[PDB]
Amino acid sequence: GGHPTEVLCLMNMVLPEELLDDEEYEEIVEDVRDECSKYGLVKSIEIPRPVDGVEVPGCGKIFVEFTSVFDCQKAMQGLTGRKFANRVVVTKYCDPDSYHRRDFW
Amino acid sequence: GHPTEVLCLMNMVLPEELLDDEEYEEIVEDVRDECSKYGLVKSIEIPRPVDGVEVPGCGKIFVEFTSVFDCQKAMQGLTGRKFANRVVVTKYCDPDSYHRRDFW
Amino acid sequence: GGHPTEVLCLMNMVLPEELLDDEEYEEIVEDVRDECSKYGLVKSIEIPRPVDGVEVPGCGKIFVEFTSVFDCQKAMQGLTGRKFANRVVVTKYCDPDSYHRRDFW
Amino acid sequence: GHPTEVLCLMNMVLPEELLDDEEYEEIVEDVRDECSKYGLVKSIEIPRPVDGVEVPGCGKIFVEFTSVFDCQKAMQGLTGRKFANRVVVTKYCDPDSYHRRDFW
Ligand SMILES: [Cl-]
Ligand SMILES: [Cl-]
Ligand SMILES: [Cl-]
Ligand SMILES: [Cl-]
Ligand code: NA
Ligand code: NA
Repeated sequence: GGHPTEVLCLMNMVLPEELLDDEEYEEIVEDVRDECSKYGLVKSIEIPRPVDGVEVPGCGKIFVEFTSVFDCQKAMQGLTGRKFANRVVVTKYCDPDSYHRRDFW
Repeated sequence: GHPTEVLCLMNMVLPEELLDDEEYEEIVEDVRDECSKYGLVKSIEIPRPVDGVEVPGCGKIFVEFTSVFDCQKAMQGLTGRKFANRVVVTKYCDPDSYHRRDFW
Repeated sequence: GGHPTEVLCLMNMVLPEELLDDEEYEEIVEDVRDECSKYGLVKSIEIPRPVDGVEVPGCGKIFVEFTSVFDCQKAMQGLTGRKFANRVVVTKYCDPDSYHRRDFW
Repeated sequence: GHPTEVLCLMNMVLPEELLDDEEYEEIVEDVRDECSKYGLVKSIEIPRPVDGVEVPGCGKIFVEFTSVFDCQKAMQGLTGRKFANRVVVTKYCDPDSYHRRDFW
């Protein structure tokens, strides 16, 4: 949500429909990791994609776990309002416990 | 309630999502397809909104399976946090009531 | 979100616009408390309303803190899909720490 | 950057929210009113989307105050989690650039 954490949530960048293709999916994950790594070490990344037809929790969102709240906030500073795939990047934080239990919503 | 062959799904659709014919048809298909993972779907009812006319059960999805066993599997599989942006809540429905459209 | 907690979130029931009037606001709070109290002790309730023109976090949502996750889940069982003010009640949970810091989103 | 009389607000509006004329006008008013809590608003720019034509700064809100002091108050007041469903991120903008519409 709005309370700062070490997990960045990047919104508005992808639709469920575009994560179906494995090659395109892997490219998006790498692009995200590379871009975020500019702001600090990325511990982990989650980009939920459809599984067996199901729009799973967090589909359409990208979650990036940093090793500090500062690095997450620097990535928010740097990435918010940029454009990717002709869409404006929207940012918020993710509760770490919610991230680890994949309650992405 | 004891298990039956009819399952009611709540928090799965809002009325406003069922106004457009194409969107409604797409939802029926998607729900049928999801339920068919658990067993043969015999029928489905998703009551559609009509402004200013009472539509019992609008906001709910009722699915009829060919067996109580399959319906039990579907209650386990569909209830909870497996879908985006919702917590699915379920209940078994009396099949005779379902066929009469006595939806609560 | 989807992980069960002691805080129930009731959605789709009110718009920010209808919480402006103090009398109507107080009636909604009481109606909620009375209805939820059927399922267990209500420790606290939050119904964010506009403050000095600002659609504050959680406006349009109603948050009810119970003393157990069971009581919250019983209220979810009983209230989900009911109608209030001609609107279908939609339910989810709220992270307790998010509730206490008013990160209602 | 050092403080200036122009503030850029991010995560406050999406392009799709600015397509309708009435909705756009309502957003401009609401943003003006919110900013006016901190000082006199001299001007505001909310670049509007045009499909297939590049619109620099679309997705951002730029507000010009009559003083750097008021703008500093507005950065403190508007940045963070005070508004529903968003985390407002801000930055100071070069006033000359703002007047030229050199929006980044
Ligand atoms: Cl966009
Ligand atoms: Cl209608
Ligand atoms: Cl409704
Ligand atoms: Cl256009
Ligand atoms: Na109706
Ligand atoms: Na454009």
